[PDB]
Amino acid sequence: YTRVVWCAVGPEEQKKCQQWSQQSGQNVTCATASTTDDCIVLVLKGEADALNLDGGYIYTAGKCGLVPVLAENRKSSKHSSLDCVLRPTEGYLAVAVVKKANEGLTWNSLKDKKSCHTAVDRTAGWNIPMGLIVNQTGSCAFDEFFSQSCAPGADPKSRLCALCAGDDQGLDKCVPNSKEKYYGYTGAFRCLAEDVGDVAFVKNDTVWENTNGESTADWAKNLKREDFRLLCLDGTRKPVTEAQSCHLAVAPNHAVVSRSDRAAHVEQVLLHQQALFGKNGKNCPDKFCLFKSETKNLLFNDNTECLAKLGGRPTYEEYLGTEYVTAIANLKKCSLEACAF
Ligand SMILES: CCCCCCCCCCC[C@@H](O)CC(=O)N[C@H]1[C@@H](OP(=O)(O)O)O[C@H](CO)[C@@H](O)[C@@H]1OC(=O)C[C@H](O)CCCCCCCCCCC
Ligand SMILES: *[C@@H]1O[C@H](CO)[C@@H](O[C@@H]2O[C@H](CO)[C@@H](O[C@@H]3O[C@H](CO)[C@@H](O)[C@H](O)[C@@H]3O)[C@H](O)[C@H]2NC(C)=O)[C@H](O)[C@H]1NC(C)=O
Ligand SMILES: *[C@@H]1O[C@H](CO)[C@@H](O[C@@H]2O[C@H](CO)[C@@H](O)[C@H](O)[C@H]2NC(C)=O)[C@H](O)[C@H]1NC(C)=O
Ligand SMILES: *[C@@H]1O[C@H](CO)[C@@H](O)[C@H](O)[C@H]1NC(C)=O
Ligand SMILES: [Fe+3]
Ligand SMILES: [Zn+2]
Ligand SMILES: [Zn+2]
Repeated sequence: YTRVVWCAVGPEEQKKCQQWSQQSGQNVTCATASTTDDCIVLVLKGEADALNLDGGYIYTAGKCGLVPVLAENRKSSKHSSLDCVLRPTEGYLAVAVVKKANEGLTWNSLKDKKSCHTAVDRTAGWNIPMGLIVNQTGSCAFDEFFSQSCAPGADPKSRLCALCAGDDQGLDKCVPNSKEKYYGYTGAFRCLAEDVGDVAFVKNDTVWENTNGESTADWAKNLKREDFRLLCLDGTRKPVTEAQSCHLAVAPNHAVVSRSDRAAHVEQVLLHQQALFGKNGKNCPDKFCLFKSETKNLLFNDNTECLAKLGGRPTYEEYLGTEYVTAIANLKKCSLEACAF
């Protein structure tokens, strides 16, 4: 009865999920959809139990009644006493990244430039940067700010998708799943690396994890951190080592969400699954590692140490934080208290 149906977004996550299922002895099975929004709908219908989501999607899911269950917790340095599962999350740093060689480009000269976003509706790749831009320009025409962009999830024929590349066949251009070459943290950063875009809206960790040999992938294996710069809100440019004083915002960690009535069961199963396939899991790396997918961040971000319990049994609003929730609310007024489905 404690069989948990995970929802994989796209064929690559589906593949990983199938392996997880096999190894879990069917304690976890898989449902697959083409987009995160579609997965959310599968959960709402009760045809899937849960999935890990970025804060922007948590907002969508929460408005529809879904709740936070456990949050991704990466490596920390503070509070090192507590066990990962009980350690409070620290959130991640949303940043705007450019090539150092692209001299003179600052936060204040982004207009008409080319941009790379993780996907529409995501925290670092969309909600934070576009919310800030809309705000500063006093215009809801965020589709006319950048000359061209790759913002997975937007209209494929629009300029917001002009830079997306689709899959190895050139198909699925701009789809919001790993099939799109420039999808997600890694895809958006690659979009910048290959100079397809002038700026990439990702998180701090993405830059470090795909530079100086941290990634063996063909497009990243030869990337050096010193060739990149972060754009601070005061118009200055800083080395990627100064993210703490040069970010667009602190984002709430991605987290697992499920229907309220399945929360308890999903939590129980996951806590047990990571004991087996997590960071120091009994069967990882020997049999299967839930938090690995060769930098592709499938199902979970690859830098996840463990899924941690949430203190205070927070509502989706409490988990995201009132400020972030309000920021999203305001941005969405551009394109009010009900489920978008
Ligand atoms: C522009 C950027 C500026 C920089 C800002 C810096 C902050 C960014 C961090 C992300 C924000 C988010 O984490 C805030 C948050 O979560 N707040 C708690 C709070 O909600 P608010 O809406 O913010 O009032 O109030 C709620 C109650 O009043 C409380 O529940 C909320 O949520 C939490 O605190 C959730 C937990 O912290 C989840 C993490 C695990 C911590 C506990 C350890 C586990 C042990 C539990 C054992 C059962
Ligand atoms: C874009 O600009 C809008 C408009 O200012 C921002 O929304 C505003 O956000 C602030 C801060 O979150 C809200 O202020 C208040 O917060 C305090 C708690 O500190 C609370 O006590 C007050 O009641 C109030 O909510 C302000 O209300 C809110 N304005 C509106 C109309 O909701 C938004 O944050 C900006 N977006 C980004 C990404 O910065
Ligand atoms: C930005 O993210 C990077 C990558 O996650 C962080 O670098 C890691 O820092 C941790 C300690 O916090 C070390 O355990 C790792 O060795 C680092 N990884 C790499 C590849 O360098 C960095 O600390 C983060 N910076 C900020 C400001 O949060
Ligand atoms: C599957 O879940 C059952 C239920 O308790 C548990 O006994 C078993 O150890 C689990 N097996 C795996 C490999 O997940
Ligand atoms: Fe995110
Ligand atoms: Zn800050
Ligand atoms: Zn509460």
